[PDB]
Amino acid sequence: MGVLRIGHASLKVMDMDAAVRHYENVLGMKTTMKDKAGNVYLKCWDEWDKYSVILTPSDQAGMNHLAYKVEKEADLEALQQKIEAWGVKTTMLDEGTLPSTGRMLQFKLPSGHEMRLYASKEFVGTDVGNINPDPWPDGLKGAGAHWLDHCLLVCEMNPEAGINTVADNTRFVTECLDFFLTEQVLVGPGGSIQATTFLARTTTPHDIAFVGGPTSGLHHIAFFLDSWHDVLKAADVMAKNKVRIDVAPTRHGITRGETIYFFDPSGNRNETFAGLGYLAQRDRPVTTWTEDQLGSAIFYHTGYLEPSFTDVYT
Amino acid sequence: MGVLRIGHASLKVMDMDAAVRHYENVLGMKTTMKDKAGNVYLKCWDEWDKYSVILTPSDQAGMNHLAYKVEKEADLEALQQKIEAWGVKTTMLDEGTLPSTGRMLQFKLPSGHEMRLYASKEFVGTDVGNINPDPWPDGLKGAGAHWLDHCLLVCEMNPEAGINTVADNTRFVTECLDFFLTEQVLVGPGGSIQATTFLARTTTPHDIAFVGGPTSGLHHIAFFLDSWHDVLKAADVMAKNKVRIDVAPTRHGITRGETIYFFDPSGNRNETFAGLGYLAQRDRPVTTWTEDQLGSAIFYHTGYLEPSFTDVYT
Amino acid sequence: MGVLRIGHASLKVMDMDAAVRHYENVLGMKTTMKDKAGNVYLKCWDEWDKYSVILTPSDQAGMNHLAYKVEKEADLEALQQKIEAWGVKTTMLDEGTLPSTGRMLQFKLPSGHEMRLYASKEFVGTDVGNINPDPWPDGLKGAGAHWLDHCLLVCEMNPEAGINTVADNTRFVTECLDFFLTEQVLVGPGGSIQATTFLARTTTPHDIAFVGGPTSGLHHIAFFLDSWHDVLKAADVMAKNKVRIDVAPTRHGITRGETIYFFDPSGNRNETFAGLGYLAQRDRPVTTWTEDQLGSAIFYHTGYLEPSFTDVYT
Amino acid sequence: MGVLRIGHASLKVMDMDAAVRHYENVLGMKTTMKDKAGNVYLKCWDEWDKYSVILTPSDQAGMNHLAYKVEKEADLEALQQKIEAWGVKTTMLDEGTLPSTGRMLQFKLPSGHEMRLYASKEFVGTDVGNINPDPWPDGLKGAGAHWLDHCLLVCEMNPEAGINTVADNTRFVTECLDFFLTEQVLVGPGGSIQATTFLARTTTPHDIAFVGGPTSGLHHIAFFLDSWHDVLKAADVMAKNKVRIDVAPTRHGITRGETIYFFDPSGNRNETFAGLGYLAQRDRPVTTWTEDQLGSAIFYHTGYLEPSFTDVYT
Ligand SMILES: Oc1cccc(F)c1O
Ligand SMILES: Oc1cccc(F)c1O
Ligand SMILES: Oc1cccc(F)c1O
Ligand SMILES: Oc1cccc(F)c1O
Ligand SMILES: [Ca+2]
Ligand SMILES: [Ca+2]
Ligand SMILES: [Ca+2]
Ligand SMILES: [Ca+2]
Ligand SMILES: [Fe+3]
Ligand SMILES: [Fe+3]
Ligand SMILES: [Fe+3]
Ligand SMILES: [Fe+3]
Repeated sequence: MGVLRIGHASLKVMDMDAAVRHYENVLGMKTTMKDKAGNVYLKCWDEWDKYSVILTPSDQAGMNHLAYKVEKEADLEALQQKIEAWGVKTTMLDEGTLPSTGRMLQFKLPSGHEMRLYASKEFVGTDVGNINPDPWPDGLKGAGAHWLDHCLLVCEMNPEAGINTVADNTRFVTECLDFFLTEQVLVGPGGSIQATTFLARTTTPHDIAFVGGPTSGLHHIAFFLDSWHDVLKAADVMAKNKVRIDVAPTRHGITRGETIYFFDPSGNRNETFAGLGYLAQRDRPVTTWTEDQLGSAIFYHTGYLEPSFTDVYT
Repeated sequence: MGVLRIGHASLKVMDMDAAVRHYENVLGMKTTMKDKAGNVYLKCWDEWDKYSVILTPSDQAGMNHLAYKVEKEADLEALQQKIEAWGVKTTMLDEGTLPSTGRMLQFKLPSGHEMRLYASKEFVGTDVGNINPDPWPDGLKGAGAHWLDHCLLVCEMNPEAGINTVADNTRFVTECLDFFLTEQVLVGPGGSIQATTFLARTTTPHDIAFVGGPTSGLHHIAFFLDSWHDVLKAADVMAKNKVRIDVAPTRHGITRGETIYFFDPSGNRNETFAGLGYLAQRDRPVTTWTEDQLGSAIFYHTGYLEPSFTDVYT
Repeated sequence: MGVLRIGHASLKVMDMDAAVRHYENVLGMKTTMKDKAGNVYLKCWDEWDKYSVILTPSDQAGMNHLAYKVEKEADLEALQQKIEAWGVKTTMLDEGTLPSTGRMLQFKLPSGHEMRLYASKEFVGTDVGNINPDPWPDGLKGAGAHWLDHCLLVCEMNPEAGINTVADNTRFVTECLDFFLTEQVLVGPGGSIQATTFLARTTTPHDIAFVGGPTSGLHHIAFFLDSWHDVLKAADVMAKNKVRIDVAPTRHGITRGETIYFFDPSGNRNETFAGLGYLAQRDRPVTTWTEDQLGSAIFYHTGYLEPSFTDVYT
Repeated sequence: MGVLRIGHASLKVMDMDAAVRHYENVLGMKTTMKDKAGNVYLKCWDEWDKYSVILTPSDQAGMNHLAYKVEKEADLEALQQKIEAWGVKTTMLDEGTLPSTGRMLQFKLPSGHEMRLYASKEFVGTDVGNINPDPWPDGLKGAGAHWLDHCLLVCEMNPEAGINTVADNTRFVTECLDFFLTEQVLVGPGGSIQATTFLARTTTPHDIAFVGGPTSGLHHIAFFLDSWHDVLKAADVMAKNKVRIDVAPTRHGITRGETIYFFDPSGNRNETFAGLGYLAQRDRPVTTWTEDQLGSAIFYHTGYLEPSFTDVYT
């Protein structure tokens, strides 16, 4: 029972044509529908559900909500009960609130982000099929992202005022949603303050992550690539499409995953993440990164925490 | 609750010095202990428990038993109860039956293989540590296998006599151990016979697998590599060590994982498996491979099922 | 002055539609013209001359001739003079003998193969251009071969009758065409017999190569890929196109280049060759491979000389 | 006849212990001798001559001279004659001027750099040998650089005063040393000014290169790696050794080679260069990069010419 994986992310964009162009041509996603309000829904080739990205017209960037898929419909009642015993109030949006989407349990994380849980979303299949499938499909576009992998949320954090919603979110998704902590960044005196946490339901290093900030927001959504080579191809694609790069190809110290940071035309940050890294396990020790090695935890090859990683988000 | 991953495999070898030489120099494992009976225990660099491979002196090759680790000690009683309601009789070997190993629930699969479940094994840590760790350790040897990944068991199968322990094992580990089926090979009239199944507890394509055969036995144990490049390095290592190759570097149609098959000095087959392949999920459709494409399911690049894959095992 | 590189290879095929389909879809070549006799001319994306492959209608497989490009027109007279002082008779086919091709110096190697040298061939450019070019072009097809890299010729060899045209060809292209020997396979008593030689004009390990055989013929023509990863992609392409594989992805001991052997629909062997391997240099020692390690020289990962490598050619 | 490749580079360092530590541990070179004046000589594993790097004690960074190897001793007289007809005065340092080094023709490039040509240097062999060699050697250290690949020299350039030693060096090495131009960066009105040129004697994209600057100096020396994957490993090595990175892993638009820029402990810039890129050929069109795309020519993935690439050198 419980949460399976990240289901979709709903983003604000200011130019729909340019944004759809970006997620199709750069990341290789496909548009699957547009609702009557102008929202556009896209999926990756190696996902089987209708969509993992919602683009909504807006006058600003940022995130509307984040959705995770659960195994069965009955999980929603059980998780709703645990969430409310913890002190978080929930609502249940019914079927068709979002097109091709079943009912959704809705609530706010302690950091203030809206999170939804759904059990049912329209099946459409991967672009390779499930009867004698090819390992990859022809006509793949751009970086050819496999699937939406995880989301890093900036969480309001003010330790000298007793506010650390990174810690509160971490406690919340572990106790209520039964995520387990895989890696953490410890700052403050003797590493007494959790400033960044990575948590999983799958056996990958992270399906959700939180990083401290002056306010709450969206750091990035991430898409999976197979290998370091695909990261090279993806970087070649971003050059051909005049994409604005945040961080050039390098490796994360945390998770060991090779990565590129870049921006969509509205300013939301995207990541192409390469490799499993390691098999996340509930009996595995939590990987701890300390403040003196804070740079290598994010950008391992340089040990230099970019000013853009910690200052720029939507 | 429940099974986490494959825990260890206990193999028969006829030359201990040569076998230990093989798993250390070719796969990069490290010997962690030798018990009073001459059994040798080895682990991979990216595992944190004491051992994943047991080598036992013998006059033949083959497998003694297969062990999977569960999340907590109380899972053993719960799983024991389910297993026995299904019709399989169990025993509980207590702590220290194997050195550095907690109590073990022991039973036979329908195919006749001995399977054990344990919750407790001595922690020793990975060779990179868990405080500001490097992505890989210096002094890595041979192919530098990350961890024991899965095991493919040959299962007695005689359809015209009503015997298919591949199907019986598949039903057993799903109903009792709550594995889920990720991929299957269908043969016989219209694909009405399961001849090969791949099943998971992690979100990787397989942690156990069964393939039909005239008798039951061990097809191979497999070790994880990161990338296709590491497969090249591993093949270079096998050449330097005069390893007997079964199948040269290629890709599996099933799981999409890139692979090499080769033999230890006693004849047991090993595999170096590269890549995640895809994120296995309980809501993902089961990938079905048919008999006409049976060759591409195992050796995707040639479409040629090696006579050694289906005739040679221990 | 002198020879620059391999220029084109003219092959016999029995099904033109199927053969053109193969070189376009599998190797990623493009048809550039068809002459009035039905011959088809193809080039690779990273070549700038009109064509590197000629397909000619026939009732059998094999090679018509092999062509190398020289730096300037005046080289043809100088090389003609050296060739004839050596004892080989030459002719000069004038402009337009082949479409879009300048005059050609024609002669037979000691092994009997027809070889041509040309200075002039119509320029058409690479598919990426030469003003701010991309590293690779969009719409790349199949394996996306960069260029025709080299050709291995089977050369009549009967040592107990005093016939070794591998040695005679090797002496010929070194003394007359100023190739230099990079690697050799030595067989017979104490390695006293040259059975395979690799020779270069570029600073790559080989632009031409000779291997002994009961008769003279074509072993394969080869196309360059960048990386080991591209070899994986190429093998994936061959599976999608139901290509007949000779040797699955592995590494050559000679040259260190990673490779795949496979067949066109008429039976001619092709190779996708990955990597520089090393910088070939006139002051570099000749790499010598001995008969006991003859298997590793060709298929390094297995040490097993395929019966098809030494029995099957056209 | 003529120049074969870059032979060695002699660098100034301020801390010999730290510098030798860097070239051994980070790049994987080996110290082969130290002369009576404290100069240290190192080679790469895939070079066969005694050394390719000289470290000389100094109170500053920078380059002493640059040396290229020629095919035969008689080339030195012929090249000396051409060089002096051009207007450059030469001297001939005799055998043993440098240890294990034959006589050297010495002269200044128009940009003022000292250049030497030698025909003879002590042979010691590669670390894999030349009889049935492995593709790579065991005990490889750090990034495992194959060989010193090329050198980029900053050349005094003041167009509004009629000074462009990039153009003068380019004309010099082409007319006198018979290099050929492979790629150029064109700036100024309509691209009328050569600001960067890449020139070859091998069939690789460059063995020497010049870039304009306010003064003349050393931009970097470069070492060859096989693949994009080795660039990842090299970046992992630099992190483990706390190396100061200039540019994180990315691809060059020019040459198509994947690259990392970083510094030795004295401030000299090094590069780990991956891949052939393309086969450089005397009949290949010169790749032209324009000023509007000047950023992509150096750092292709971002299109952002680092301020450090054009401001920092020794
Ligand atoms: O995906 C990530 C893995 C490790 C560290 C990060 F900041 C990431 O975004
Ligand atoms: O690990 C494997 C994945 C797919 C097919 C197989 F036969 C395997 O051993
Ligand atoms: O391209 C080749 C390199 C080494 C050995 C061979 F047989 C080849 O075809
Ligand atoms: O090695 C190089 C290739 C292309 C451009 C550069 F700046 C280089 O250093
Ligand atoms: Ca994940
Ligand atoms: Ca697994
Ligand atoms: Ca070549
Ligand atoms: Ca070069
Ligand atoms: Fe991320
Ligand atoms: Fe396997
Ligand atoms: Fe070849
Ligand atoms: Fe460079």
